[PDB]
Amino acid sequence: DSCIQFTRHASDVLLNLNRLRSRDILTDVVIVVSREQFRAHKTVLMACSGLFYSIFTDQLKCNLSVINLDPEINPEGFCILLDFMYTSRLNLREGNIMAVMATAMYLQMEHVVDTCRKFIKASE
Amino acid sequence: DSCIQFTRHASDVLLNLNRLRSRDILTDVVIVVSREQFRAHKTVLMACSGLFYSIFTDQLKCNLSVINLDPEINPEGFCILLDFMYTSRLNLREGNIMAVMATAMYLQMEHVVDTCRKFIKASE
Amino acid sequence: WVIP
Amino acid sequence: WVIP
Ligand SMILES: O=C1Cc2cc(Nc3nc(Cl)ncc3F)ccc2N1
Ligand SMILES: O=C1Cc2cc(Nc3nc(Cl)ncc3F)ccc2N1
Ligand SMILES: [Cl-]
Ligand SMILES: [Cl-]
Repeated sequence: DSCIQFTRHASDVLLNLNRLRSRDILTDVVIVVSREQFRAHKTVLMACSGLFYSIFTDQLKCNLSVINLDPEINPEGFCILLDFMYTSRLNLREGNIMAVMATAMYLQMEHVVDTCRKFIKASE
Repeated sequence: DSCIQFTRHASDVLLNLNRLRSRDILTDVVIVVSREQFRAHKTVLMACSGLFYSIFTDQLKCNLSVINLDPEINPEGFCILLDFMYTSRLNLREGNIMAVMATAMYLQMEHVVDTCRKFIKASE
Repeated sequence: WVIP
Repeated sequence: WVIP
């Protein structure tokens, strides 16, 4: 086509979606990771994670307001990945990289799994 | 912080949100622009438009599944702006620029209003 | 704004 | 991935 494109649009959209999350505006699901609860927007979760895409495209699960993750999932790892979904920034540290990588494999977030593998290989 | 950032994340999120819209997945509102209907995600509309942000933060309107726009709004202008929200690309043409600019002023999409004003000034 |  |  003959379209023009606003370079910062996608980043500005994501920043506003994170502001809605901060302010608990139109959040429509609670993700439970053992004793912790995280509120989010189903559409953002599906856009970022192959696991959430499969969950919320299922005719029965699409209607649930609470999703319980596998008890082996670390809440801090999940929190770091949820922040990444809404900001593009990943708080990867020596003390959390194994939990983050395990959580990203479970959530099916291939680009995160890729950077974790590279950072682990560099330390070996 | 000491975060790393994935450059393409925001664009990839927006591309997936547009794929959900295409496939009518988790759309939660119908916008009516005279005889036409457009399905969308409230969160994307709020993230892009000052008018939708005000509508869906209102305690009564946040619960509506149908929103009727002012009868003066052109459906093609709205369609072009809805595509811009989900893609960052604006199909601006000599034959649609006045309707697009009028619609962006109504929806409170300041960056679009800005490029329309510049393209109009260049033709004068 | 750019030409994509 | 980059240093933001
Ligand atoms: O590593 C990843 C990240 C990821 C996200 C999605 N999300 C969607 N995919 C499509 Cl094709 N349309 C809409 C979507 F919301 C699916 C698989 C995967 N795998
Ligand atoms: O030209 C524009 C585009 C636009 C979008 C929004 N959207 C939101 N603003 C904030 Cl601060 N937090 C969350 C949002 F969804 C508000 C005003 C305006 N004006
Ligand atoms: Cl990813
Ligand atoms: Cl805009």
